[PDB]
Amino acid sequence: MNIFEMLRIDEGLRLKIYKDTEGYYTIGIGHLLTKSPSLNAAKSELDKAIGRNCNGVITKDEAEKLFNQDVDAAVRGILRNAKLKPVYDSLDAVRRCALINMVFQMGETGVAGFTNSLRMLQQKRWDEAAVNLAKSRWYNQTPNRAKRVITTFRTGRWDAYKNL
Repeated sequence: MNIFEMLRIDEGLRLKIYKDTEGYYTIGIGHLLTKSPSLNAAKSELDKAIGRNCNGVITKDEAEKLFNQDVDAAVRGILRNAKLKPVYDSLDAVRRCALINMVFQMGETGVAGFTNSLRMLQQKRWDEAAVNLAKSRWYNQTPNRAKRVITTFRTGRWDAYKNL
C-alpha cells in the first residue's frame, strides 16, 4: 500500500462534477474545484484546471493527472510549512502517509491547527495522540475516514486499509 492507493480508498473516483461531504463542488479523486455555490463557477474552474472544454466531465486519465498534482502539492506544502515539517521528518514511512492524507483533506492550514496532536505525534505518544485527534470536527463529520487515519497513526501499520 502507498499514499496513492490509500487516498484513492478514502476519496473514491468520480468522473462527473459532484458535491463534497461538505457540499462543495469536486471532481476526480477528491479534487476540490470551488467553495462557491454555482455549478457555473465550478465548470469554469474545471476547464481552467484541465485546459479544455469539459462540460463538467473528465476522463480517468485527467482525474489521475489532477491526483498526481494534488499529492505532490500536499507533500511540498508539508515540507514548506514550519509547523508541519518537523513532525513529518520525525515520522516513519507509514505514519508519514497519514499526515499527508490529513493535509490533502483539510489543507496545510487546517492540519497546522492541530497543535496538541502534532506535539504528541512528534513525541511518539501514539495512543495519546489518537485520543486527541478524535476530539475534532474532522472526526465527528467524517468518522469512518478519520478512524482509518487515526489507526494508521496509532499502529504505524496498514491494517485499517486491509479491510477496505
